[PDB]
Amino acid sequence: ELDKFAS
Amino acid sequence: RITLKESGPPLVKPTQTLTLTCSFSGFSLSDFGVGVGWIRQPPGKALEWLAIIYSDDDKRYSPSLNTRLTITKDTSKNQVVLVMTRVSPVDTATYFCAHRRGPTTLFGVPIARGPVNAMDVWGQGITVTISSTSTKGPSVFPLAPGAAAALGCLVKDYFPEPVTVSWNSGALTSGVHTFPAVLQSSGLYSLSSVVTVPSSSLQTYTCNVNHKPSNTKVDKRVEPKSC
Amino acid sequence: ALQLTQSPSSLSASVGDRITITCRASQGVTSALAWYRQKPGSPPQLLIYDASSLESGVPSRFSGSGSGTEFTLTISTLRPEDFATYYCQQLHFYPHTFGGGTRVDVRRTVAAPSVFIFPPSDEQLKSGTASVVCLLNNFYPREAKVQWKVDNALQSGNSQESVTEQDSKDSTYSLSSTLTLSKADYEKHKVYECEVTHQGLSSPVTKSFNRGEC
Repeated sequence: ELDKFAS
Repeated sequence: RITLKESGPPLVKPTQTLTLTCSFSGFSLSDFGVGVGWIRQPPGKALEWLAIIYSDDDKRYSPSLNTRLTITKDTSKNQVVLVMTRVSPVDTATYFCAHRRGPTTLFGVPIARGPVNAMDVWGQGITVTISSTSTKGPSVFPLAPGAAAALGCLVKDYFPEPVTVSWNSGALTSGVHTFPAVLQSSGLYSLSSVVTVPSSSLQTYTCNVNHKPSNTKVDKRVEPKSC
Repeated sequence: ALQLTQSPSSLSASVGDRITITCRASQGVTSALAWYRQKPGSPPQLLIYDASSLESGVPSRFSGSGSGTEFTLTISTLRPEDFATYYCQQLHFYPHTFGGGTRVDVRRTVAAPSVFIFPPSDEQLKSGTASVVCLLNNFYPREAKVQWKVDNALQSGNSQESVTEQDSKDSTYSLSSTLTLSKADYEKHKVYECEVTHQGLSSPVTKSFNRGEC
């Protein structure tokens, strides 16, 4: 899944 | 100044549980968005990411090791613990913990996330060996033969590391190559130490082997066989 | 999962050169990529974060560029401390992958290995095991391939090898490979061969012996 700070 | 340091057992036996502790200073795991992760490096191999934990307590794990890892933090002691269960020999590696910055804030307002994209400070790393061996001294065997000649000693079946090898009580150094030991499937190490000399010197050659762990010193003179 | 491929895996260079290492991702990772330099015996050290930002205290000869799926690290003027292994790391998707690494070592002239094969000692044989060792001495570049053959059968899964660190005077490497068999199996064959492939050798060289021959 996406990193904690992505998007 | 941020510093981290790993601690735990240097040796662990297969099926056992390994608990590694990362103690740090210079930041708090209560600081905004900070993370502490664990990365390992088997000897001679690439870095491998294991897990990370943030100050808001979100945890993430390598999918390949998910079932065997638990990461936890103890904010008041400035420590992060990683527990790996059911270890096997392939888990032998140097284990590092590392700091991950949280976003930069301005008057407590997050304004830059670029600093989270890296693990910026690392601990020295702790070497962990997984083997079911008890301490044991090496058996030393001879290795016997541009027009250079080669000979050496095969330091076989010992545990744990390290062992020291020199030639002619320390007087022979040029042309000496002592290779890093390999951990055999048996759980014992093995290494060779060789030396190259002008095909004429065949002068005497003796390897001095010393495995402190088992109190085993051996001097083995090696020559060009044939009586 | 996401794949990070570094190129080249190994690279030779000299002090003062400009080198560039590249890292490609299987899916876009935006700018969430970091570069590290790791010297032997030490932990990796952060050079560049967020694809191109220079980490504080890191010398300006290091530079990083790119975003999406292709990134590059360039060291403009290589210094002695830069002979090391470099890694890139992606932090956009979990797990936070590392590339395979690229080793940067001292360039020198190609040198083929001097190869030697050692039969097991009678002393070891009495204990029931047989170690056959092959030595590849002072060669360059580092990549070398050793293939054991017993009575022409290709061996597999029964050997181990280790390589020395680049020699500080020679700039060459040496490699030791051990073939291990029970005394019994050992006794069931005659021709023990160590086949070596290397850039400095026009074609593969084979060193061998016939067991028990006196």
